[PDB]
Amino acid sequence: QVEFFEKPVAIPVPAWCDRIDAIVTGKGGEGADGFLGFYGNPGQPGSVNTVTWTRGEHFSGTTTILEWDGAELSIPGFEVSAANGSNGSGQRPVALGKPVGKGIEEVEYNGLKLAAGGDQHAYGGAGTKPGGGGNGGHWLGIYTQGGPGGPACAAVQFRKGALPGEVVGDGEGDVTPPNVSALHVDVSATSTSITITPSGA
Amino acid sequence: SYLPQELRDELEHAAARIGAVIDAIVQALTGTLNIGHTIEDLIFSLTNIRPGAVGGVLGGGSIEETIKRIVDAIVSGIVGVTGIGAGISDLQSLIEQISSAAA
Amino acid sequence: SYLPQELRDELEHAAARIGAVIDAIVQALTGTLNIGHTIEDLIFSLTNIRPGAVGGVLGGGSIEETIKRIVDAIVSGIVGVTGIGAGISDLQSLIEQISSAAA
Amino acid sequence: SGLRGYNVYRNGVRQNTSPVTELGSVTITGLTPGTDYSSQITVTAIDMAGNESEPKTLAELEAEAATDELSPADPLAPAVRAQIDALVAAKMKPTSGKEADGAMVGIETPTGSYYKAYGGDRTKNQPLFLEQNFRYGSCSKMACNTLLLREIDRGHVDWDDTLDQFIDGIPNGDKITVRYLLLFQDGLKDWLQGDPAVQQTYFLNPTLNYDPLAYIRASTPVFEPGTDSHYSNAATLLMGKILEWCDAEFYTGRSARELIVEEWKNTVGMESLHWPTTNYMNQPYVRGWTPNMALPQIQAILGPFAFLAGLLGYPTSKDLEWTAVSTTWSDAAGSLAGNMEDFVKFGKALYEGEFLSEEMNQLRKEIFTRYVEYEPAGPHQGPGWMGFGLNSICWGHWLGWVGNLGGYIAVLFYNQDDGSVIATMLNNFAGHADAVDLFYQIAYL
Repeated sequence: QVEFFEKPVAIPVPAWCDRIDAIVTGKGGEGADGFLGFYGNPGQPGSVNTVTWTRGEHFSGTTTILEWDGAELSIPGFEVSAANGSNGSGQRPVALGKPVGKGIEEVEYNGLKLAAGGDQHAYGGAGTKPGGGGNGGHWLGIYTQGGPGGPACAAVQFRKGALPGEVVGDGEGDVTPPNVSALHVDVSATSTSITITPSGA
Repeated sequence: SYLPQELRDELEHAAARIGAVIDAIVQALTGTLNIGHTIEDLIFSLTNIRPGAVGGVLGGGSIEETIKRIVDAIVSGIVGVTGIGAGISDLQSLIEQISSAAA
Repeated sequence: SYLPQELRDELEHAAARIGAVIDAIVQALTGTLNIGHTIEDLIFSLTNIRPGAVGGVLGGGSIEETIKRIVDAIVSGIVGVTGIGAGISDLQSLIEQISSAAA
Repeated sequence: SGLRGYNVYRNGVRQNTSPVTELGSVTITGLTPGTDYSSQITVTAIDMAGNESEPKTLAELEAEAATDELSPADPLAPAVRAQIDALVAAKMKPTSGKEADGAMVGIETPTGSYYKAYGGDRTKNQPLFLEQNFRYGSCSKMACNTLLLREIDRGHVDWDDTLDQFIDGIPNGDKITVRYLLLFQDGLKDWLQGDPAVQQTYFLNPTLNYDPLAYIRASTPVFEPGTDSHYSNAATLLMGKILEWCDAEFYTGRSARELIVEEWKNTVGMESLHWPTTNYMNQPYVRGWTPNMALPQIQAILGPFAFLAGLLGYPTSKDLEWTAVSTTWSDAAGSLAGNMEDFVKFGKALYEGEFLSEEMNQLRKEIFTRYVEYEPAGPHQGPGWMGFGLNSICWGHWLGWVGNLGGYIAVLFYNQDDGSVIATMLNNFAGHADAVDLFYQIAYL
């Protein structure tokens, strides 16, 4: 059984439900305003985090409730959230082409899938549900202002039985930064610029 | 005798009426509150027309309201309560869930 | 004294600017790459506006992208794989299959 | 879980716009030369979940993020610089009857070089600076013709080959040979150096888009090929068509827009070189200007002999900005843009005969057809004769071009014997005599 949340709510976990699978999205960033011969930069898409909570290990009995506060998904004793997308900073010259507000991809997890929010191509257009980047502005009329970010959403699955090769997790989502101990960079330069190519994490 | 007064009185404004017609188009199509726009702004306007400037269908005042009513009515019929503020990702999600239950 | 220089230097281009405005409208609305259009070409242009010139909704850059996204999303919910290039014949066919399985 | 990409911060400000990929890149710009930035630049990886590492500073990555030392240009003597500065001042707006708000001059010689910008572009608190881009105009014809001469050196075209081999439906495409394109012996009508209905549209609506190939396919020839030599925009456009055909039959398929910028930008190190696809060019740029002028005065500036003219007319009430223009008005003519240092490098590479064999580089300096005979209006004006070569216009011992597109006049000439380059640039359309006269005065000095 699948539920989609985009406004604050709480619902009871079913009796048959051996485990709960969830995909959670951050809010999008707001796009910047344009000026004259400059567009605004678009906001970035919200991050995507995924969790499986298992009965007995994480929740028990019939008192349980699954609670979405509008930006974090929670049960008694555990919670999962994803980082909000950065706001549009500054401006893009016309010669670099029209800003695009990037959407969240077709993420799939344990046979529950979140529909891809499409990219926003309208000038200053609002970010697409879920979590899409608000598009950058132009400078004429209603196209001047940057768009608001796409709202945060969760997609949740009440499931029965194990899947092929599943092992019960720590009950947190991903809380771990990428391993930078092996991070590598190539650098190149001119008399007035430096070009960075980072790699290897 | 070469250039009559009733012609001279029209030529007094003809050059300015072209600028007024350009400003009138750009304001209607983009919503600027300015004056003295260019034919470059005219081209921008006529290639980026507001969906609020085009008349609607099936009850909509505009084509923006028309499409929003269509998307909202499919999503309201699936979720079973009347609502607003759905997207095309909801449309795909909610039809995928109904198609699965129908199968 | 009858016709000042500041008028005469505007009247110098007034007749050409009307043709430049016609040429600008026809190019924006039909996508021509020509010059010297008529008021007939202008009426054709304004009665056959490209759906690429009208700004879209729900993420679409144009109304052509908006309608294509709506139709492609419904068909992608029914068929399950995300896709493109659906038509209104698919929309009727695939909704008839769900309606039968649901009944 | 999963790497989303990398963010680069300099002094705590994210230089990146959206996450860099595993072998992608970001450019950090406006850095002062010679200085070390290995302590200012810092790098962080992010996960799809939004988790972020504490920054690693480039010193901890052992990366040599120091900017290059400034290149030590060997200067001209100060007595010559004072005279050049007096020559430019005599062309700019504070002098009676001159309309140019600003100028750039780029000189290179065996006895030293001097690059300078002068005046402004009507921005409030910003005089001109040499990092700014400008339109190169019809100096782009030297870039286009040269790649056709390389292609003749490769035997991919012979001199006697005709337009019907490369493109369909051009008037007299059975009788125009490639030699007649290169030497302007094609009889084709010109859409900017002729046709006042086209010219008014260019002046009044420069951001309009145009099909000049369709105009050629409609046109009636002025003369039979080979019977005269007269200035042509149709020629260089049809050289773009021959070069697009070459990239189909040999090489890998490109447009003329792509092939002309790739070769010159990679070979000659012209980092600023581009062909605009938008109405505007890359940042920062010089703004371009024009007086409001009568159609009879626009025809005088856009004509083939225009730089000789006494353009002292049009005491007009007001000026139009002319920064925005569609490159479709000129195509393989007109369309290149970049800055003064790259424009002088283009002149050096045209002197050195880049892209060409030792045999072509001789032939190219010696075959000519008549452009214009004239009577010198003064001592600094040269022989009273100019001629079209296979890739340049000659004026005495100098080879080069004179051009405009919108508000910008640009001149570029190199001395065939000495190897010295003179570039001049005026940001007003009224300046078409003044920039060329300025070139003659620097050459005579």
